[PDB]
Amino acid sequence: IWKTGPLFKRVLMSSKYADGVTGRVEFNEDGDRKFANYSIMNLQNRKL
Amino acid sequence: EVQLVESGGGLVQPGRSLRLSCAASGFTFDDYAMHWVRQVPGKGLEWVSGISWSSGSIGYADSVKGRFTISRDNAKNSLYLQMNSLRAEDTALYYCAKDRASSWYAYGMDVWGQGTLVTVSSASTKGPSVFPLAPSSKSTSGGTAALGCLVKDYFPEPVTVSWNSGALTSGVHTFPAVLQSSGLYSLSSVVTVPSSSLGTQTYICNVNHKPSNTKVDKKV
Amino acid sequence: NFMLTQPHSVSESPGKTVTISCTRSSGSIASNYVQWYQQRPGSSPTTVIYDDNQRPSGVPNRFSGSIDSSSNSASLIISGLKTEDEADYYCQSTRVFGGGTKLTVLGQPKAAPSVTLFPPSSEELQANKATLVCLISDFYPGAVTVAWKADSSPVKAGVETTTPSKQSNNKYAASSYLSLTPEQWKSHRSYSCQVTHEGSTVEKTVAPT
Repeated sequence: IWKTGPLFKRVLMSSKYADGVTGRVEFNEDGDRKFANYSIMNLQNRKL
Repeated sequence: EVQLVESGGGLVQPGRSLRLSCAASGFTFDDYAMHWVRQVPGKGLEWVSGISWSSGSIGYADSVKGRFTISRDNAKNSLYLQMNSLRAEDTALYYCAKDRASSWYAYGMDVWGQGTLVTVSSASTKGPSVFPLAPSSKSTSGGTAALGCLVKDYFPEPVTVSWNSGALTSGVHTFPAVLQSSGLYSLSSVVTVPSSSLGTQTYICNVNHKPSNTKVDKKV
Repeated sequence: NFMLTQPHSVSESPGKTVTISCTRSSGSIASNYVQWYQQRPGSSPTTVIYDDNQRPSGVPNRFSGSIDSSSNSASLIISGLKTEDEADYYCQSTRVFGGGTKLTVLGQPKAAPSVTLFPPSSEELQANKATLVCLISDFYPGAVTVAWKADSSPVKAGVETTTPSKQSNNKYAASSYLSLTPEQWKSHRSYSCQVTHEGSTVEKTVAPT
């Protein structure tokens, strides 16, 4: 295995906070990003 | 919204220690990083140090390397700078300014503060010395003559320079003092008089310095 | 590293478009980023141009930033508008700031500087000290370059130049003091004070005795 491999993951896990187009990226304790922007939708006579 | 305030500046003798504190309000303190940039009177600005979003990524310049130390506390939303064993060429302002990204590798700055005044010098009152700047060897272009009195090694400001007990004021030009690397003030005062009076009229200059309580009458 | 060099100052009448640039000494100009900062005198600097050609929120357009390769420099082409917007400008690439150029809105017509040179007096020489005084009067805008030359090369040891200040007649005046010793004063032949006012160069020469 890569000697520093896991260490890299840790740095990639907690640092985050890069401010780009999608907003603010910050991975949670087990992977998938958290605090994403969502838009609610409703159907209205075959419309969105 | 984004308002920054800095404090902790004052007169400090060389070899002592100082600590500046910059408080902030408005934006969220846990998302951005900040630097400390300094100007120089007359000259430009130079980078000093910059903190990371939380900690760890510390950026140091060449001259400041080791001498200073920078830290932040995200709980109270403030920046602390501690300096010890300063030098005479580090006397300037200091700005607490925030970056744009979540780090300092971008060297970004936006919405700065207002600045402080930290001076490292041996401030001592010294009696002024007046020297006569003589005119040329009977050479003129419009008939006037250029001569005056220079006041050197006086501190602190101001100093009152007059000619013939204040009777002559037309053609008398004075200039603001210059802060030499030794920290003292000095200036010159010229009097514009016709060249026909050279050799026959005596010009006396009176220099008064209240902080040093010195009254000097000098003949040019 | 490198030294970011820009002209000392520029000045133009209201209603004209002007370009201001700083030149990179070594390396590709476009290899890194370049930002431009505007600071009114006395106050604190604020963002005007960041990330090459980008306008921060609150900037009322009317600003452009050119980073064309050319002779390794990046320039701003600001359109014709003066109002009260005339202050010192800086350009920064990475940890390195620019020299500092300020805009001057033309008021009274420009006048040639008046130069007065005074060699140190014998009384000062009796104190093992020597001071050369270069006084500049009736010049405007208050942006000049004062240099001392020892008859074959410029000298930069001990010189102290006073920043120009507004005069009573809406003009500017300045003083420069060169500090030396009588030994160096009498060893050399002459000293020249050179003054530059927007490229207008005037040199005055003085000699011992």
